[PDB]
Amino acid sequence: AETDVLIVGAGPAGAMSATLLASLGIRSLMINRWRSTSPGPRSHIINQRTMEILRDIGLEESAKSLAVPKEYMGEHVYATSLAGEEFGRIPAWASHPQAHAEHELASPSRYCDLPQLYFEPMVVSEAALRGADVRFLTEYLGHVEDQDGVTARLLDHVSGAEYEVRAKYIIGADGAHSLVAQNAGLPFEGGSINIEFSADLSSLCEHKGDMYWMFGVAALRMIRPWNKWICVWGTKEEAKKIIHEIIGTDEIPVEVGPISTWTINQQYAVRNTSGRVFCMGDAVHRHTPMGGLGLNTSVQDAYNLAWKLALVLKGTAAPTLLDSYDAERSPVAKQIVERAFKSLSTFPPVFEALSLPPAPTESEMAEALVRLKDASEEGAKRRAALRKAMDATIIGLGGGHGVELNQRYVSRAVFPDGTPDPGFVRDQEFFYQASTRPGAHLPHVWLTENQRRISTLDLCGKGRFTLLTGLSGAAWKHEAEQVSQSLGIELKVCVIGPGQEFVDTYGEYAKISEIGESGALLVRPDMFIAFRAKDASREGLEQLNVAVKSILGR
Amino acid sequence: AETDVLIVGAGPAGAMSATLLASLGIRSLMINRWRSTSPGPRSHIINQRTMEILRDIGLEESAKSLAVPKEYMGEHVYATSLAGEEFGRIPAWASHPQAHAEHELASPSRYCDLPQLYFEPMVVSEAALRGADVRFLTEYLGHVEDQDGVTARLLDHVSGAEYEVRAKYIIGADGAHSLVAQNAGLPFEGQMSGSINIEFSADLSLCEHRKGDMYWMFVAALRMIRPWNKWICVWGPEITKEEAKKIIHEIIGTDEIPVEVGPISTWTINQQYAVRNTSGRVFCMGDAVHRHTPMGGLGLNTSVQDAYNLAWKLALVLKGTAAPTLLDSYDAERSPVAKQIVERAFKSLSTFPPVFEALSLPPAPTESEMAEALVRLKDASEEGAKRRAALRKAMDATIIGLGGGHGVELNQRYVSRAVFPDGTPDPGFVRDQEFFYQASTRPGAHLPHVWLTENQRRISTLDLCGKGRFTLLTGLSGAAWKHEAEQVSQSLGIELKVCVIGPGQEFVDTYGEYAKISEIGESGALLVRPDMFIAFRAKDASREGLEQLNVAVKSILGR
Amino acid sequence: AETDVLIVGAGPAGAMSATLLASLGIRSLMINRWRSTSPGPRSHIINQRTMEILRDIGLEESAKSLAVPKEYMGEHVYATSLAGEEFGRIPAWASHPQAHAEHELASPSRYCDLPQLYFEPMVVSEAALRGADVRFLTEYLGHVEDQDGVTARLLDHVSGAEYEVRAKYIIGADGAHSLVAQNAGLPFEGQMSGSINIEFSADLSLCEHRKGDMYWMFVAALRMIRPWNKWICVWGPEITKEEAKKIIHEIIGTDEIPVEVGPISTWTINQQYAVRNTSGRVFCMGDAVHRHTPMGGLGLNTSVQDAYNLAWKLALVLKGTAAPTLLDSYDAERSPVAKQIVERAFKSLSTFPPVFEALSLPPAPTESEMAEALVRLKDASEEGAKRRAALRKAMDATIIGLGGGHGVELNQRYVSRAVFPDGTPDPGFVRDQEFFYQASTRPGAHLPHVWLTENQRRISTLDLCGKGRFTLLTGLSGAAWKHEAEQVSQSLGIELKVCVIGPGQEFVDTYGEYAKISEIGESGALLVRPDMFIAFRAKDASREGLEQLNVAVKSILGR
Ligand SMILES: Cc1cc2nc3c(=O)[nH]c(=O)nc-3n(C[C@H](O)[C@@H](O)[C@H](O)COP(=O)(O)OP(=O)(O)OC[C@H]3O[C@@H](n4cnc5c(N)ncnc54)[C@H](O)[C@@H]3O)c2cc1C
Ligand SMILES: Cc1cc2nc3c(=O)[nH]c(=O)nc-3n(C[C@H](O)[C@@H](O)[C@H](O)COP(=O)(O)OP(=O)(O)OC[C@H]3O[C@@H](n4cnc5c(N)ncnc54)[C@H](O)[C@@H]3O)c2cc1C
Ligand SMILES: Cc1cc2nc3c(=O)[nH]c(=O)nc-3n(C[C@H](O)[C@@H](O)[C@H](O)COP(=O)(O)OP(=O)(O)OC[C@H]3O[C@@H](n4cnc5c(N)ncnc54)[C@H](O)[C@@H]3O)c2cc1C
Ligand SMILES: Oc1ccccc1-c1ccccc1
Ligand SMILES: Oc1ccccc1-c1ccccc1
Ligand SMILES: Oc1ccccc1-c1ccccc1
Repeated sequence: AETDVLIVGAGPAGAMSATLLASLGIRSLMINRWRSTSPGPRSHIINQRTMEILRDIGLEESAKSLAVPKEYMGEHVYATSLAGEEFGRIPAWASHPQAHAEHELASPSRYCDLPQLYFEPMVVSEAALRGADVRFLTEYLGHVEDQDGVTARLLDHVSGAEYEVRAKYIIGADGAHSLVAQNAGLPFEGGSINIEFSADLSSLCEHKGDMYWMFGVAALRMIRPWNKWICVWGTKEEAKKIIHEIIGTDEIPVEVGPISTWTINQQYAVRNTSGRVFCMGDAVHRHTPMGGLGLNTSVQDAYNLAWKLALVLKGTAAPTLLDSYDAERSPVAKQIVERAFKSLSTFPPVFEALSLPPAPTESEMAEALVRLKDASEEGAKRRAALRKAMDATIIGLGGGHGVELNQRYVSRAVFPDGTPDPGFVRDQEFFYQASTRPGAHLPHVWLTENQRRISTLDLCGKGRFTLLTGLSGAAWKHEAEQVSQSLGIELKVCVIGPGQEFVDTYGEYAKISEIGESGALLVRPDMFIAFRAKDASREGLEQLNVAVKSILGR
Repeated sequence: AETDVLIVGAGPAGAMSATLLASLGIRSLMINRWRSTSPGPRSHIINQRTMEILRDIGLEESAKSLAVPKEYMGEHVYATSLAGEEFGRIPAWASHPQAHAEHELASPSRYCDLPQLYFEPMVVSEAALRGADVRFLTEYLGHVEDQDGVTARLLDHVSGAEYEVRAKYIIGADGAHSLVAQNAGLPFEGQMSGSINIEFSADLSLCEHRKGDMYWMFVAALRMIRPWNKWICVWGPEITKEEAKKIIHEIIGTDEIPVEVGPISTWTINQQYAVRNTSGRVFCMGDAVHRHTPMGGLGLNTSVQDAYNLAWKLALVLKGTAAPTLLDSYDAERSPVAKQIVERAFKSLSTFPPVFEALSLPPAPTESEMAEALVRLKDASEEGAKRRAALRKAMDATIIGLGGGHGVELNQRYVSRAVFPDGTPDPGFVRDQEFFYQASTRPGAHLPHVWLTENQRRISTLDLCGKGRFTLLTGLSGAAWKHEAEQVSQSLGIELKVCVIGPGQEFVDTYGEYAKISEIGESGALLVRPDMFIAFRAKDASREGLEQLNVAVKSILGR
Repeated sequence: AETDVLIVGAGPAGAMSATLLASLGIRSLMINRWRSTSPGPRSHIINQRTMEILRDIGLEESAKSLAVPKEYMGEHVYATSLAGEEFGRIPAWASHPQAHAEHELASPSRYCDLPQLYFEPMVVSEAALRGADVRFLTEYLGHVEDQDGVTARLLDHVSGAEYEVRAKYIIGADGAHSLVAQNAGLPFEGQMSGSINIEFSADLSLCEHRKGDMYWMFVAALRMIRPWNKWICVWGPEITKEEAKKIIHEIIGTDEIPVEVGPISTWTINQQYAVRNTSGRVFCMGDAVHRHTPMGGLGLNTSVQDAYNLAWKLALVLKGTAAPTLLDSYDAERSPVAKQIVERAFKSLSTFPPVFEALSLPPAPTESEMAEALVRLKDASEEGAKRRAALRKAMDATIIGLGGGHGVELNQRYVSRAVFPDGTPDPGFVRDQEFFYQASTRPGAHLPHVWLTENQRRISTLDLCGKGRFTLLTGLSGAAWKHEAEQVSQSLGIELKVCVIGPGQEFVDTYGEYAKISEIGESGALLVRPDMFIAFRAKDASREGLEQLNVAVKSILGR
């Protein structure tokens, strides 16, 4: 066999990599050891970044069709059991009107709930459709790197045959026990039971959290509303009884599905790249599910890498473009492993406000409910203490908008404009802050195209660089054309303004851009700003060719 | 003829007064000179306070059934003409996601567009159903007041007969040229210009991919009556005939959608407010006491709130439960609102000339001058850039009269004998008090909205209150409020419902939002008037706290 | 006081008459004894004919905004109690897919549930807006007729004054005990029993996974007012107090949903129809001429159609465009409908005893007897099977009064001087004329509905017609109808709009459904009255065809 990129693994990271590469016209072979996509719902929270990426590749509408929308995700309930009485509720997944505003303003996309069970075949199929070779029941065994490429040994679980594939690059998207990361010698620094069942819980959810949390803490998570379910906590037909005491009524017929377990050794790779091997997804960040960062960061790893491999494979970028994958994504790996872990400590204070031990008996828990309804000033302090504790759990339940969106890249693939880092006005984990400084994601605002709403993001992406400016920045069109033909790279210029293809109909682009109208923003295929000019002066214009060459390593 | 309250006028203020008075079991006769409710769409923006009032009396659902919802009000377009090129668009009626958040947080209710044409009969019919006598084609001619009541002379435009009505009180809800205000001798201030309104019908392809309450042409307005067949053009005694059809054509920018030229009507305004709204047994409300520009859509809404302020007070006085001095609080609380909206509606006018100024245009531009301004606007120079920025800045500043004024709509601050001060100073406003609502539980402020639950289903704090009575809100540790309330209730012969909000209770602070908004400990209490204003606040359930309730209620009632 | 038409009554018939008369530019005074529109929900089923009439006068959209739609009316449940076990369910209000097809094909409009409580003010307000004078708290006492008009004596319940009105005509729309019918000396026939109605409020979990207009308990009815908070219980001068709350409880089958016992009202019916509806200058309509059971919901609907039949006729006569003999056609066309619905509503009653009979029950079963019938119903024997089949057969037969009667609702067949016979025999009905609508374009039948297009957007044949005037429909090869129509129109001084339906025309037979329904060649013509009835039909555009139009119109107008 032979291919440009061997992608080991067909999870979210591998499948997205395959899809992106196949789109840019790069030959890839994506393999998977197992028969199918993941049989479990597993990760389910899709954040705005992943939806933006789906939007870019044309899959957002299908995703939205299958996904449960944001407004059926917000009603988070803390209770003894679902049919029982509830401690109280928190506005999960940005369902508070203020959080919702902040959500809406940050992206054209929105949170939704789309279990991996469904996300995966949607991306695996799109990858093969766009031109990726996809091969399941095929196991990566090892590889040898020379400085011309790589030779991997594969075991075929259908024919029993063992064969070699010659590639230029590997992508290790092979999950939390990546043999690819092990063979690349990547340095790393820094459990639960799931039960799928089926029961009509419509009556006791009609009147719309994405999750029910029962205090040992047991999560009742919506798979499909509201007939397919999953219980998760920190087994035989007893699992039925486990689903009965968590529902707090054995009155609904329950259909006990598959029972699995999930163990996690929380670590991140300090480096994600070794020679021609690039690792991504769970392979470089293993962590708790708090905040639902896993799948989303993994897909974003793929989006960062694919266009860079394509430019290098095409000879348009020097191979040093690829150094920026480690530079930009490794800090995200460490960040999310640390954040997901930190969120765990938001939970003991809930038990403590109850005046409970880590493991409460049934008499101890019923006693805490009593103390909670106590008409004394001490009862009041108790109710306030409980509320304060529950509120603090939001950081892992949709509160973490800043973590999700505030990527700040520093690398050779980002050309500094000379401004200092403005930092963040408010807490950078809770709150997204838009920035057009190179290294930040292009901000979303609405423009119009034929008086119909279009995002700044929809002007960009599609595997190419895009330059955004205004009418007084007309010279950018010519300058980008000279740079484009000399460097042999596509540079799409959009001049936003009255009477143009795209129009700053609400004035929001002028508002968000941070530069004069004649300034320009150069946006990477992955939606990150890589160059910013403040005006269309001679010196401003001349710097474009310098920045693009620099980004390309030429 | 004999009644307790003669209501002169069946517009929004009169009709709401009749409905509330009837719901409170007060006999009223509401009259109207004309044969019907108002033929024209007229006022159409229904703000959250009016919707709350509709919510309280059970008309909010029917109101929403008929009204156009907030999400179809947001695209205001500034353009040369409808089918022409836009200057740009503003996120009117709190349609910006941030403005929307602030909107949603403030009230269980929402902006909608409901023309008077439909609002009026909905309230007039409810008033008659609830027990009010309603008599149209009946004209108030005058009255004489004595110590015990008032005798008005009426002219019946059906029988030609002239007859008298004996009433204890007269409501002057008779509009911008109130004869009742004139006869009561109300002083008016702030006297410091008309508009023509053309209805037409046309299926307007071009007002869909936006969805907006209005289109402004540079100044003509193309406002929505029904989306999007019905239509009305407005601009600043004038005749006009069939060229009005032409006048519709060049404001639509094309003449190939058939249009049906409906009724043509003028509206003149002599901007003024009454500095006092009450004289003896005469109370004036609505346009009768505040005459102003339509900017901000404050008219109808403030008028309905005038009625909501007065009705429960008249009912208590007529029932002998409150002394007649309770009615003094109507002028104290509503007159400042009257002056406020007249001044605000006027001020919003001066936000439009800078738009012409940014375009380097005269107040009255020809079609060459305007076509030139459009060219200059697409100029690829730094001076073109400055112009585009200047235009945007000007257009943005118009938002204050087009949904920006949330603060104006909601930040009522009452000081009177019907509000018992709790001893705290006025915290004032953190942000601009015209643009931004600030919730407050200090006496004199409207009860803040948050969501509670009742059987795990969401209910507003507002839904715990109102219904023509006083309500006291507290938490579990404030249990003593129930008994204290009962003693005060039986002794003063006044209804006072206590809600203990908490776990295992009828109403539950499920989101913790009540503890967060209340500004007091759980054992504290808020006393809410029938009109949803807080009239008393205790910080805890101490003896001194508890004993003050009776004092406050007696004080509010004037007893 | 002086008017053209004095309308006695402001119920559905009177209000619709006032609205139509005002739309036709006829001066009317509509009076009502009481202070408001009807406080009770009362009639609530709005059939397609009433919706068509609302469509014609532009109120269908607001009607639909308020009404519950057909898809939420279909699950009728027969049960012991609400929270108890069902006997079974019928596909009420044409909810069976076949019945739904037949429903949809018949009309552009659809069944909805709109309580009188809301229908009435919507029409009363429209009548006043369109130009009618409306005067409530005003009581008709009597009248004397002479050659030139009528003088009625009125009592004003506001002023106490008694006064006279001079009118050319009096409409008796004054309900089931019409004093106007009594004074006109109308004969009544078919004299060959009351019901109590209890309003209450409760959130009823159990009426959701079905979605039905009513619940029948074995006989009590639990009918929907609003889905599903509002409620009303109905069963066959009686007092009742708080046990009515208990009476609600055992009909709900549980006592753990809070309920709020509203107003309690009785309804007695003396079943009769007027054999004639007109005497001199007096015309009676609505309950005044047909008093009957609610089975089938025919009352309000037939009453509104009475008004629709009469109004355009009065307008032509008052304008001098038609001779007064045109009004003779009101009795000829509407009296048979009156007798028909009284007999049908009554007949539907006898469909309920077989239900008790299939259950081997007495007319009045105890709770042991009923519990035994439920046991027998689950018996695993062939005799149990026969019982289950017998129950189903009985329940199915009740559909005729619960939406089965499409034929009754729509198959009006007019014979009078206001319908010009075309010489064809009566084709009669292929299927049962009570159950099934049969479309017909023969003179005397309602214009059939099919979809055409106008700018490729769907429009009903009905939407081409109505609006207070005559309309002529034809196709391209019938072009000569336009000129012929114009000559007849100018000579008789009557408006007559011609629509040429075809390719490239204003209205297009896009689906070929007009050619399919018309029963005539393309060059043929249908003349449609303002009330949507076909009054003339020509088979082609021959000379003899064309010349007959003038003859028909003169004949219809009595000239
Ligand atoms: C069992 C389980 C349950 C989870 N539940 C949750 C949850 O509830 N909430 C949450 O937020 N996250 C959850 N996660 C984490 C989540 O699934 C993501 O972190 C994400 O799936 C990681 O994507 P990858 O695309 O990086 O990993 P993977 O989805 O694990 O994909 C790795 C792929 O490589 C394949 N592979 C591995 N080794 C080889 C080999 N030698 N040769 C060929 N193919 C190979 C695997 O078959 C697989 O297809 C769960 C993960 C697991 C494993
Ligand atoms: C033509 C027109 C267009 C308008 N357009 C807008 C708009 O676009 N936006 C906006 O915000 N506001 C608009 N308004 C103003 C708006 O309708 C409100 O200010 C509001 O209706 C005032 O309520 P009232 O209830 O205070 O006044 P009114 O609605 O005017 O009611 C007064 C009532 O008293 C009756 N009456 C008066 N004198 C007597 C008497 N002597 N005897 C018996 N009855 C009497 C009147 O007939 C009427 O029923 C418009 C007003 C008019 C007239
Ligand atoms: C309590 C009740 C319950 C009903 N429930 C149902 C039901 O469930 N289903 C159903 O199909 N039908 C029901 N009906 C009957 C139904 O309301 C219709 O038959 C219809 O309203 C009759 O229309 P009208 O317009 O013909 O009669 P009405 O609606 O009765 O109108 C008559 C009008 O004339 C007025 N009037 C009478 N006498 C005088 C006078 N001397 N002077 C001035 N005004 C006068 C009356 O006040 C009223 O305004 C019910 C009727 C009643 C009374
Ligand atoms: O599934 C999740 C999504 C976001 C945040 C936390 C979780 C989760 C955390 C622990 C067990 C089950 C689910
Ligand atoms: O109808 C309006 C609502 C809010 C603000 C302004 C207007 C308006 C103001 C002047 C002319 C037409 C409409
Ligand atoms: O309200 C109805 C509508 C259609 C058919 C019958 C009824 C009815 C008949 C008797 C008592 C209650 C309701």
